Amino acid sequence: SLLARQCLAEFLGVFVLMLLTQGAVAQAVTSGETKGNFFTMFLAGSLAVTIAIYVGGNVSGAHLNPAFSLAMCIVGRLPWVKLPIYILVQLLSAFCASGATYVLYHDALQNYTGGNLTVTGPKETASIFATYPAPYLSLNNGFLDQVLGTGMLIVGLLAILDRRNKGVPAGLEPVVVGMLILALGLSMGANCGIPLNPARDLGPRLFTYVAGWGPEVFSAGNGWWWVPVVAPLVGATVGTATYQLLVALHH
Amino acid sequence: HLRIRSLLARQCLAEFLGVFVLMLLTQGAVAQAVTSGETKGNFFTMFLAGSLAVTIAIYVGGNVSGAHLNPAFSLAMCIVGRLPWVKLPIYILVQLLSAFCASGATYVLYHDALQNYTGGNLTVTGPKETASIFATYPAPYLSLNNGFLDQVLGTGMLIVGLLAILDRRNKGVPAGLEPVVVGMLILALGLSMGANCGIPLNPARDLGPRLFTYVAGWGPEVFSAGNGWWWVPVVAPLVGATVGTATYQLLVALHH
Amino acid sequence: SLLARQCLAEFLGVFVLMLLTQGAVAQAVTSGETKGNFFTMFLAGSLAVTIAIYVGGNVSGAHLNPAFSLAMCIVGRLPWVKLPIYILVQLLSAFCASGATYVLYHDALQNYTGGNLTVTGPKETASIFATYPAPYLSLNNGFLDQVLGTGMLIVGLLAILDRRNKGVPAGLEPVVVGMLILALGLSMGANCGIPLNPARDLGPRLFTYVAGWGPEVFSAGNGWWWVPVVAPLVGATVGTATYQLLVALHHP
Amino acid sequence: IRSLLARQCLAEFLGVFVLMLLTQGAVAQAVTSGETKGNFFTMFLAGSLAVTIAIYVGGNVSGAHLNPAFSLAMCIVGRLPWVKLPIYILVQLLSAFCASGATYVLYHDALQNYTGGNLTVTGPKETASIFATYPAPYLSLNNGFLDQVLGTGMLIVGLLAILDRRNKGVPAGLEPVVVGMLILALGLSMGANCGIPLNPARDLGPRLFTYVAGWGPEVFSAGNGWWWVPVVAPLVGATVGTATYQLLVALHH
Ligand SMILES: CCCCCCCCCO[C@@H]1O[C@H](CO)[C@@H](O)[C@@H](O)[C@H]1O
Ligand SMILES: CCCCCCCCCO[C@@H]1O[C@H](CO)[C@@H](O)[C@@H](O)[C@H]1O
Ligand SMILES: CCCCCCCCCO[C@@H]1O[C@H](CO)[C@@H](O)[C@@H](O)[C@H]1O
Ligand SMILES: CCCCCCCCCO[C@@H]1O[C@H](CO)[C@@H](O)[C@@H](O)[C@H]1O
Ligand SMILES: CCCCCCCCCO[C@@H]1O[C@H](CO)[C@@H](O)[C@@H](O)[C@H]1O
Ligand SMILES: CCCCCCCCCO[C@@H]1O[C@H](CO)[C@@H](O)[C@@H](O)[C@H]1O
Ligand SMILES: CCCCCCCCCO[C@@H]1O[C@H](CO)[C@@H](O)[C@@H](O)[C@H]1O
Ligand SMILES: CCCCCCCCCO[C@@H]1O[C@H](CO)[C@@H](O)[C@@H](O)[C@H]1O
Ligand SMILES: CCCCCCCCCO[C@@H]1O[C@H](CO)[C@@H](O)[C@@H](O)[C@H]1O
Ligand SMILES: CCCCCCCCCO[C@@H]1O[C@H](CO)[C@@H](O)[C@@H](O)[C@H]1O
Ligand SMILES: CCCCCCCCCO[C@@H]1O[C@H](CO)[C@@H](O)[C@@H](O)[C@H]1O
Ligand SMILES: CCCCCCCCCO[C@@H]1O[C@H](CO)[C@@H](O)[C@@H](O)[C@H]1O
Ligand SMILES: CCCCCCCCCO[C@@H]1O[C@H](CO)[C@@H](O)[C@@H](O)[C@H]1O
Ligand SMILES: CCCCCCCCCO[C@@H]1O[C@H](CO)[C@@H](O)[C@@H](O)[C@H]1O
Ligand SMILES: CCCCCCCCCO[C@@H]1O[C@H](CO)[C@@H](O)[C@@H](O)[C@H]1O
Ligand SMILES: CCCCCCCCCO[C@@H]1O[C@H](CO)[C@@H](O)[C@@H](O)[C@H]1O
Repeated sequence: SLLARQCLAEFLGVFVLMLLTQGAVAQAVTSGETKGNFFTMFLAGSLAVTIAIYVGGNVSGAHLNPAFSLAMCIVGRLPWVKLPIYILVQLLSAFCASGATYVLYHDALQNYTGGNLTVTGPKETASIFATYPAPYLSLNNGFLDQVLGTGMLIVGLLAILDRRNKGVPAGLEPVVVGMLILALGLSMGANCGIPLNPARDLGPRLFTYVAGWGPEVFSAGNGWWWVPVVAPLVGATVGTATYQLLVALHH
Repeated sequence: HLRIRSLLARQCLAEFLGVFVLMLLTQGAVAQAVTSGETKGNFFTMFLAGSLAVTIAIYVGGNVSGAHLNPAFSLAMCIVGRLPWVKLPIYILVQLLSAFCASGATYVLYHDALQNYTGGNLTVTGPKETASIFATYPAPYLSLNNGFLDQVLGTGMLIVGLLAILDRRNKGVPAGLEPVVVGMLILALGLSMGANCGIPLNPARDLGPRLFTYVAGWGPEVFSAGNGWWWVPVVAPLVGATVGTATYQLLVALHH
Repeated sequence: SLLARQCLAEFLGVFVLMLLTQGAVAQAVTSGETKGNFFTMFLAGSLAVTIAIYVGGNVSGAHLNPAFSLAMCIVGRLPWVKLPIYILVQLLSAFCASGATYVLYHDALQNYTGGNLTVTGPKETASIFATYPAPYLSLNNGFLDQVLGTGMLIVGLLAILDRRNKGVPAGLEPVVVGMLILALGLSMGANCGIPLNPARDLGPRLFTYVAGWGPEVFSAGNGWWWVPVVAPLVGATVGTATYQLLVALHHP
Repeated sequence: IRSLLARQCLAEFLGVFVLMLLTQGAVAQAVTSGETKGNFFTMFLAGSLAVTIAIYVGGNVSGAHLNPAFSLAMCIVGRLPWVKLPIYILVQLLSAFCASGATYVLYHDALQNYTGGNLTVTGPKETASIFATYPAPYLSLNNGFLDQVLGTGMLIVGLLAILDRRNKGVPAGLEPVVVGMLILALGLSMGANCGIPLNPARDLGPRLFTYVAGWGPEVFSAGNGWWWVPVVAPLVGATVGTATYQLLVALHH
C-alpha cells in the first residue's frame, strides 16, 4: 500500500526528529545546564532536522511537518484527501517520541523534580516536550514570529526541493536545511523557540497533558497552545505563494 | 504572463531578496542576544549566525555567481569588468533599500522583546543601548584610523576570497558548496578581527539600518556616536574592495 | 590474505579515535574547564570519529567499534570467526591509546590530582579514560540509554554503507557520521556519556585498573562497567534487525 | 616572475601571512576584550579556520608548505630539494614576523586600552601570548616536548596521507577543510599544555617580533626557556611522523 509506505516514512522521521530535539532540552534542563544550554538546544535541534530528513528519504521524501504537507497540497504534489492522514501520522509520531523521551530521561527527570511535574516555575519540565513563549511575548508578536520563521523555512525547502534550481548538491540537502534551522534558531528562536511545525508542538503538548503535567499545558502563556499550530500553517501558505510567485517571475 | 523579461529587473530582485535574508538573520541574532540578557545568544552566537546568514543569503542569491549583496563586491565586479559601471548605483541603492526594509522587519519581529528590554528607551550608547542591533558601532577605545584600517583589511580579505572562489582559472571548491566556504570565511573574520567594530564589511548592511534607526526612534545620535563613526563602514569597505581587487589582479598577473 | 592489514586499520583508527576523545576530556577536567567543557568534549568526540573513520578508510573500511563489527557479522559482511580478532585488536588499541593520553597529560594529571588517582570525588580522573553514569542513573535507565544510542548509530552506519541507498557524496561519509555523533552527544549524552563502543570503554577502564586507579573502576556506579560493554552490543543487534526489517519491507 | 623559486617563496609568504593574521587576531580579540569577544574555544576554532584558509591561499595541500615541519617532511620524502629547505624556512619565519606587526597595528588601540602601554610576558595583563605560545604553568619542558612531537607527528601523518594521491580520502577542493577539522580536534584534545603551535615559524617568528617590538628578552626566558621546544619538537614530530607514514604505506604494499 503506497499510503502505508508514505505513512511509515512520516512516522519514522518525525520520531527521530522529536527524540533528538526533546532529548537535547531534557539534557540541558535536567543537568542544571552542565551538559547542555540554549546553544546546544538550538544546535541539536538543527542536527535533528538534518538527520530526520535523511531518515525520511531527503527533502523529496517525507514531509515531517504539517506545514510542509500543506505546502505540498498547495503546489499539487500531495492530494488534499491525504493531508489529514499525514498530519494525523505526524502528530501520533510526535506523541510517541515524547513517550520515548520520557523513558530515556526517566531517572534524570525524577532526580530533577522529585516527581513534581510543572509547566511554569523554576523546576518546570513541560518545555522539554513542547514550546512556551518568552514571558514578555504577546500572542500577536508570537503569531508573527512563527509566520515569518515558518515561511522562511518553507521557501527554503521548496527551493531545495525544486529540481530546476541549481542549489545544493545531491545528498547534502538535509545538511543545508540543518544550517537554515540553526540560523533561524539563533536569529529568531528567542521569542518562542522556533517550533516551526505544528505536529512537533501539539503532539508532545498532548503527551504532557495526559502524562502528568495536566491542563496548564493549554492555559500557560495566555493560551499559547494554538499559536504553534495555526501560525506555521499561515506561514506555509504565504511562503508557498511567495515561492510560486518568484518562480512565475522567473519563467 | 508574469515573466520579468528585463535582465536588470531580475538582477535587482535578486539583490533585494538576498540582502533581505542576510539582514534578517544577521540583525535577528544580535537582537536575540541583546534583548534576552544574553540568555539566548551572545558574542559567539552573533558571529556564527552572521556567517550562516551569508551562506544562506548567497544560496538565495544564486550562489557566488549570482547576487552581490554587498556594495563592496559590486565595486569589485565593476573593477574587474563584470558589472557595467552604470548599473553600480542601481545595485547599491537596491542593497541599501533592502537592508532598510529588513531592519523594519527585525523591529517588528522583536517589538515585544525590545520594549521589555528597554522599557521604551531607545538609546545608542550605554548599558541598555539597542542601536547596535541594526548597525555597527566601534569599541570605545577605537580611533577612526584604527577602525578604518580594520574595515579595509577585513573587507579586502573577504573580497580576495570571493574573487578566488569566482575565478574559474582556479580549481575551485566543489560545485554547490561555495556559499558554505564563504560562510567559513565570514566566521573566521568575525573571530579574528570582529572585536574592533563588529565586522560589517558591507556598506549597505550598515548604512541602511543606521538610517532605519535614525527615523524609527533612536535619533541623530546614530550618526554622531563613535566620533562620527557612521561613514567608516561606508568608505572603508569600498577602499578595502579596491585594494583587495587590485591585489588579487596583480597576483594573478605575476603568475602569468 | 588481508587479515593483518584489516587488523592494522582497526588499530590505527581506534588509536586516533581514543587519543582525540580522551584528550578532550583530560583537557577539560585538567584545566579546571578553562580549556574545555562539556560542549568541547562532545564536539571533540565528534571530530574524533570523523578523523578516525577517514584514517580507517571511510565507513566501508575499519570498524573501530565491537558493536559495528557485530553488525557486520549479522548482515554477513564480516565472517563470524574474525569477530574475536577485531574486538581484541580494538580493545588493545583503546588500552594503548589510554597509555598515550596518560603520558600526554602526565604533568597536568599530577597538577590536578597531586598524585591522588581516584574514581568518584571532586578530583576524580578515572572518567578521562572510561565512562561513568550520572549519580542518579539506574542500571536499567543506563542500559536503555546505550541500547538506543548505539542502535541509532548503527542504523545510521548501515544506511550510509548500504549501496541501495542514494548515499552521501563520496568522501563526506565520515563528516556526516561525525554530525550524528554530535547529535547523539547533545541529545542523549547526559546519562552516561555516549560510549556507544565497548572497546572505547572497557579498553581504557582496564588501563586505569592497572595504571593506578584500582578496582574502584569496576565497582563504581553500582558495578557500571559491564553496561557500556553489553548495552551497545544489544543496540547493534536491535538496530541491525530493525534496519533489515525496514528494507525487507520495501522489497518483494 | 619567471623564477620558480621566486613564485614558491611568494606562495609561502602569502600563506603564512594569512595564517598568522587570523591566528593571532583571534587571541588579540579574546585577550583585549577581556574575553567578551572571544575565549579559549574561539581561539581554537579560529586557529583551525586560519589553517584551512591559509592552505587555500597557498594552493591547497600540494601547494605551499606554510610550516618548517612540513617542509622537512617534504625534504625527507624527496618532494623538496634539501638545499631549498633553509630558504623556505626563512621565508615562513619572516612572513610570521611581518604578520605579527600587522596584528600589532590592527589591534593597536585595543592593545593600548588593555595594557595601558605596559607590554609584559607574564602576569595578569601579559600580551606576549597574542603573538607566540607559552606553556601551561604546570608543564615541564619534557612533557611539552612530547606534546608537540605527538601533535605535530599526527598532523604530518594526516597531511602526507592527504597528499598521497594513492589514498581515497577527502573530495577534491575540500582537503583544507578536513585539515582544519584536524587542527580543531588537536586544539580541543591536545591544546591545553601549550596551545598547538605545531609550527616552528608560527612560534619563533612572532616571538622574535615581540622581542624587538617592546616585550623584551623575557619572551625567551619565560617558561623555563620554553622558546626552543616549539622550534625543535615539531621538527622531531615531522621526522617521526614521516617515518611512521612511510612504515604504514610499506606495511600495506
Ligand atoms: C538513525 C540515523 C540515520 C538513519 C538514516 C536512514 C537513511 C535511509 C532512509 O531511506 C529512506 O527511508 C525511508 C523510510 O523512512 C523510505 O521511505 C525509503 O524510501 C528510503 O529511501
Ligand atoms: C487535539 C486537538 C485538541 C486540542 C485542544 C486543546 C485546547 C483546549 C482549550 O484549552 C484552553 O485553551 C484556551 C485558549 O483557547 C486557554 O485559555 C486555556 O484556558 C485552555 O484551557
Ligand atoms: C530562495 C528564494 C529564491 C527562490 C526563487 C526561485 C526562482 C527560480 C529561478 O529559476 C530559474 O530562473 C532563471 C532566471 O532567473 C531561469 O533562467 C531558469 O534557470 C530558471 O530555472
Ligand atoms: C536555503 C538554500 C536554498 C538553495 C537554493 C536556493 C536558490 C535557488 C534559486 O536561486 C536563484 O534565485 C535568484 C533570486 O534570488 C534568481 O536570480 C534565480 O536566478 C535563482 O537561480
Ligand atoms: C575558507 C575559504 C577560503 C577561500 C577558498 C579559496 C577558493 C579557491 C579554490 O580554488 C582552488 O582550490 C583548489 C583545490 O582543488 C586548490 O588547489 C587551490 O589551488 C585553489 O586554486
Ligand atoms: C542620506 C545618507 C547619508 C546618511 C547621513 C549623512 C551624514 C549624517 C552626518 O551626521 C553627522 O556626521 C558628522 C560627520 O562624521 C558627525 O561628526 C556628526 O556631526 C553627525 O551628526
Ligand atoms: C590569498 C590568495 C590570493 C592570491 C591569489 C593568487 C592567484 C595566483 C594566480 O593564479 C594561478 O596562476 C597560475 C599561473 O598563472 C596558474 O597555474 C594557477 O595555478 C592559478 O591558480
Ligand atoms: C586528517 C585525516 C586525513 C585522512 C586522509 C585520507 C586517509 C587515508 C586512509 O587510508 C587508509 O588507511 C587505512 C589504514 O588505516 C588502510 O586500510 C588503507 O586501506 C587506506 O585506504
Ligand atoms: C557473548 C556474545 C557476544 C558476541 C555475540 C556472539 C555471536 C555468536 C554468533 O555465533 C554464530 O551464530 C551464527 C548465527 O547465529 C551462526 O551462523 C554461527 O556462525 C555462529 O558462529
Ligand atoms: C544490510 C545492508 C548491508 C550492506 C553491507 C555491505 C556494504 C558494502 C561494502 O561496501 C564496499 O566496501 C568495499 C570494501 O569492502 C569498498 O571498497 C567499496 O567498494 C564499498 O562499496
Ligand atoms: C547526520 C545524518 C546521518 C544519516 C545519513 C543517512 C544515510 C544517507 C544515505 O544516503 C541517502 O540515502 C537516502 C536513502 O536513499 C536518500 O534519501 C538520499 O537523500 C541520500 O542522501
Ligand atoms: C590486566 C587486566 C586484568 C583483568 C582485570 C579483571 C579483574 C577485576 C577484579 O576486581 C576485583 O574486584 C574486587 C571487588 O570484590 C576487588 O576488591 C578486588 O578483589 C579486585 O581484584
Ligand atoms: C575482560 C573483562 C574483565 C572485567 C572484570 C571486572 C571485574 C568485575 C567487577 O567487580 C565487581 O563487579 C560487581 C558487579 O558488576 C560490582 O558490584 C563490584 O563489586 C565490582 O568490584
Ligand atoms: C582570504 C583570502 C583567501 C584567498 C584564497 C585564494 C586561493 C587561490 C590561491 O591560489 C594559488 O595561489 C598561490 C599563491 O599563494 C599560487 O602559487 C598559485 O599557484 C595558485 O594556485
Ligand atoms: C593516517 C592514514 C594512514 C595512512 C595509510 C596509508 C597506507 C595505505 C595505502 O594504500 C591505500 O589503499 C590502496 C592502496 O593500498 C589505495 O586506496 C591507496 O590510495 C590507499 O588508500
Ligand atoms: C634563529 C633565531 C634564534 C632565536 C633564539 C636565540 C636567543 C636564545 C634565547 O636566549 C636564552 O635562551 C636560553 C636557552 O633556553 C634561555 O635560558 C633564556 O634565558 C634566553 O635568554
